[PDB]
Amino acid sequence: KPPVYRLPPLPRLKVKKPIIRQEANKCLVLMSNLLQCWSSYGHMSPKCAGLVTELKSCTSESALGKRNNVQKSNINYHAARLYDRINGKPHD
Amino acid sequence: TKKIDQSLSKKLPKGTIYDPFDFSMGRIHLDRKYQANKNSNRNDIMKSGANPLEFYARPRILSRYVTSTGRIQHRDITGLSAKNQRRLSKAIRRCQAIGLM
Amino acid sequence: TLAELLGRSRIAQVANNHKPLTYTGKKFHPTHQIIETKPSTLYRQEWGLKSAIPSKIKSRYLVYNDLDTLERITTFEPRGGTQWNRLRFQEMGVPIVSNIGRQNPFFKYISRPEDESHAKLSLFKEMKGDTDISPAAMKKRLKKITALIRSFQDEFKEWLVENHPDELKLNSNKLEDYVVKFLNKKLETKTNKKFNTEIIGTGGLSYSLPGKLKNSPNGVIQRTVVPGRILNVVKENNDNKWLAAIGGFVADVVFFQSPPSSFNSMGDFIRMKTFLFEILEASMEKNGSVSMHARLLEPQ
Amino acid sequence: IHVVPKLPNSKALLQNGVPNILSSSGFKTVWFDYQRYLCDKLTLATAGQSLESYYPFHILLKTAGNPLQSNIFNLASSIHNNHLFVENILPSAVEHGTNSNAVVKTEPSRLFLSKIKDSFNGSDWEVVKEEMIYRAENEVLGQGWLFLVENNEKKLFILTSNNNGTPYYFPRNQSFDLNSAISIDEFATLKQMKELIGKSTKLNGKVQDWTMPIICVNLWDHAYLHDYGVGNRSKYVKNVLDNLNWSVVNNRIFSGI
Amino acid sequence: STRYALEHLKEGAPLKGLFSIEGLQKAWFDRVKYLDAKLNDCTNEAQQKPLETLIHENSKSASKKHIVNYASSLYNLKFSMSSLQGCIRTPPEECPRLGPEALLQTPDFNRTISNEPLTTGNERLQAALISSFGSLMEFRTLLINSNLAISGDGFTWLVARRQLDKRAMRNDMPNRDIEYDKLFILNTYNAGTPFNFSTSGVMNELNNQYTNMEKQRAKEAGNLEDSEMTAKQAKTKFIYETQQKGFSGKEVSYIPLLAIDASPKTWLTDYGVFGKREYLERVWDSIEWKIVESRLPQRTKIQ
Amino acid sequence: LFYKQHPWELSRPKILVENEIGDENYDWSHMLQIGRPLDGESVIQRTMYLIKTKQYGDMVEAYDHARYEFYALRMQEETEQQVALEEAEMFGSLFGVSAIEHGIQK
Repeated sequence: KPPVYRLPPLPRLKVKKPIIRQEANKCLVLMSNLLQCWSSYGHMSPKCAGLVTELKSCTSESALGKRNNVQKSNINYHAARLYDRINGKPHD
Repeated sequence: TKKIDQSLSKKLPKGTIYDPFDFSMGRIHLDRKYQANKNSNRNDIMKSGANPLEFYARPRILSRYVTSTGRIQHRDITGLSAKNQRRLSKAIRRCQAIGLM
Repeated sequence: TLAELLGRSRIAQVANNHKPLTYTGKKFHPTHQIIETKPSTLYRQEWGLKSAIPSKIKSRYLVYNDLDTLERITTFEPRGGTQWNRLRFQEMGVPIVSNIGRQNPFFKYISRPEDESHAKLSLFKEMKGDTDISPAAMKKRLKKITALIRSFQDEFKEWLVENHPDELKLNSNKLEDYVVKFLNKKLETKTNKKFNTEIIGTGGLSYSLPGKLKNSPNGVIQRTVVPGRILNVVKENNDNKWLAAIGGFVADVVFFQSPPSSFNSMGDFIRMKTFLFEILEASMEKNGSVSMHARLLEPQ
Repeated sequence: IHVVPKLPNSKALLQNGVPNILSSSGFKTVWFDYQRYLCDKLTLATAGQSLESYYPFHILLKTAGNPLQSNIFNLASSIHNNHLFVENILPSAVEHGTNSNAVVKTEPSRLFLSKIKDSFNGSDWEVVKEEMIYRAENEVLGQGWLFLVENNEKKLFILTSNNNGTPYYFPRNQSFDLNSAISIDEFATLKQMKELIGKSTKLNGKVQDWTMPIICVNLWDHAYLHDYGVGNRSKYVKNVLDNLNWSVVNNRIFSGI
Repeated sequence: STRYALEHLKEGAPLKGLFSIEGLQKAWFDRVKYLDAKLNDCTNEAQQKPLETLIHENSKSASKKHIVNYASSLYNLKFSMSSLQGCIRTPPEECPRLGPEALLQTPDFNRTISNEPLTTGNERLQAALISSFGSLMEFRTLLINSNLAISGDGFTWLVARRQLDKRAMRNDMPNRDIEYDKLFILNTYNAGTPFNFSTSGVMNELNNQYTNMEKQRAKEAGNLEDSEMTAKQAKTKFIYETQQKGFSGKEVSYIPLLAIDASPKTWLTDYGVFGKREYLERVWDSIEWKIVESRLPQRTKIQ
Repeated sequence: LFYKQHPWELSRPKILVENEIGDENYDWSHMLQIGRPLDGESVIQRTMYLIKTKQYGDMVEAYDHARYEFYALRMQEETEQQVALEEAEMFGSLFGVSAIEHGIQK
């Protein structure tokens, strides 16, 4: 009963901008917490000592840390590979 | 912290069978993706066989198929058959004209 | 002939099933038949289906709905995990018992009409057991039946004036009784839902008869100890019992007096630890679920 | 379907049994009846499953580690063991049915008698046979199997099993009867075995055992009762060990050529 | 040895319907003679104390096992043949021998019944069997199947749990202590006993000796215990105990009521390799339920 | 109908790979057959033989008769496996991982 919608024959099956999950930078979240810690307990307050120590280590060599999560989506490779098989087109 | 958000933990019902996969995050995501209001039919008067036009004087039932402002919901959302959607919309419009909805 | 052979083929033996392969509701029992392939056939992607299963599949168990589809693929899921739930139940050696003390469904007992005194309760269940019936097909149970019942009017207009004429001239309190019996007596010969689709007993989960003791090198086992997991750190809301995950089943765990202190400490990660439980009893409900009751055996 | 293997010189076996050990009726029970009984039960247990395409020896190894498949393991072990016993007590492995050969003088080989001396502190074969008869009478109260086995260290030693205990896989040798009382030394052996099985990293919890049988004697009632009677199983084991077919037993010892 | 003799077992006469003359000799006469000799060749008190005394006196000792193995094998065999009377079924020696086709026959133990206890007047035994096993078809199936499953030597026992797990003044009142909570079926193998009071805990006791001996050798070595040997031995000991406890206390005993022999010695001579189930069917039709009802303790009506 | 009444029979793996259909020599006077497993199909073929031999007239009666034969065979097998495990442990058999243990690890 759920209405199935069938597409006409198409020149391609492609996602214009495939969505990817970009994990947050660990150094930026540390900075966002330290900045908040100073907003409540005050700037240089002894309560944010650990945050300061962690932030320094995260950014010591690279201010954004070792970014090694770059990813690309494969939906368009599979979509183009499987479209002719799964589109349900009638025989020639 | 000894606390987890409910959205990050699955509560297995009592009397049900489970697999190790039911403790993974994939199960959480899979349950969200396939979360549809399929139990409405049993609680949906208009999907039971009644004629929606007999409820034109019962605004409480009709108010279940309109938005907060009174806009009739598209058939894509109500999930009714063409005939029931057609009859339900007439019932709501008649109810509005009588001064009840 | 080829048609005769096909009816007996192994594929014909699998009953038609279109239930969703990806179901996210409550699962109480298996819904699909597990298919198994041997290691030699798996090496050649042979499963006895219409088409070869993709080589990516390394499991030897799958469940399927359709041999072929308009998408030119097989609809299958490479899992066979309901068998391990059944075998883990067998290892717990807890026979399934009736909480209502009913006769064993797997024995051909000589039953009598003790419960047949509710003829008006179940004779009308045929028309009143229509919870999920169409608004017009259920209405076809009103005219179709009325004609069938109305065809026995002459038979009951003579039997009642020949076997209980006094009631016809005094009161209908007994006449209604003779009516309910009449139709049932004239319906037992008929075939209305002659095949009952309700689950029979355990449904095949266990064929173990209660009574046997488990001999062990350390003596006869008096209490069955099974590792498990506590799911929630707070008793089920509105219920005086927590929930445990024992052997692929969710049980209700009753504690001796107090809840171990690891609960508060662990919190919502309590499921990360394994506890020892004792399985008190196991019952079967009409929905086809198993009601397993456990007890959190704590080191003492 | 698992079928009973055809034995060499089967017409002679069905007429004169096995000379000096079993009669015609005694051999019909142990092999023609019991082997049929086992194979049929194995087929019923394994038909429709992957195990149907595997020989009994492979089945027992596959199922040795599965507690709830013990019934299949017992049947597979008994079938393999029974044909190991019937094979080394058989007049001649070669089929001299058309050659009418009546001269089969098989004697222990030099490699066998050299390993006996090495592993039994210089004891002779005759003395080892006496130890085997003694071990069977005192360690197997009921049904079981007597084996002379060789391990990975080239040492021949004596193993006894209760009911259907495989010699190949030590966790399932069933050499200790826990129905009766056990000494602290036997409990240590069991405790040590359990530790070895727990060191394995495999998800099937299986260990490596390279022990192989050399001689097999059936200690079940299906083999001796009819011809010897209750209480005379030591006279049966003596006759079996004295009339072994050494063409088969010698071939079971690895030479390396 | 008249000490091991039954009035229905007479040399030269067959137990009609179950054992022939040659089958009763081998099964009972020729078998008791061997066991008696072995028991007289291990202990000199064989002809002095009762068999059940030897079983419960020389138990839990590895040096006296042979005295208890033969002692408990002759006790089980007598207790099995005692409750047998015979049947009207054709003599076993006059019927054809079941062949391989027998393995394909469907057992009809869930549709029909025969020789029920109540039919002979033992009404208190039938009620107990129905209460504990649910029905007499369930009991017959669970009893014939449990014995048929036994591969080698063993016995299937109909036992009655003793509701005296207090251990205080135990075995001092032949009625207050002879009370049965519920009936059960138990399988014993080779020379195993159905009592479970003289054997329960053996492995736990030996397990605690092994750990202590290993712990004392570790102290000599000078080791700092272990991360999970104290938590593993503890769990092994905690499970060994919790699995042998009783409803109230840890004194769970059982009163033998019936015993069916599974050893091939009993049924191989007369029924053949394929006729164990035929043997067990004729055994059920040869049980004198009077002897069993007599052994039955009085119900513990604490309820 | 059979698998609606016995949902857990689905959990018993079935092999769809055929061996040789032409070799099947089955006498459906009895339910057990050499070469094939005991399963729901055993019940269906037994039911058809009963209706084919006219021992029973209604399909329901033949089906019920076959179902009880199936329960008896299923109960004898559940006991043979339980007892076999019990008997092995009593003779010193050791097992690395049980089914319950396997699930806990996963």
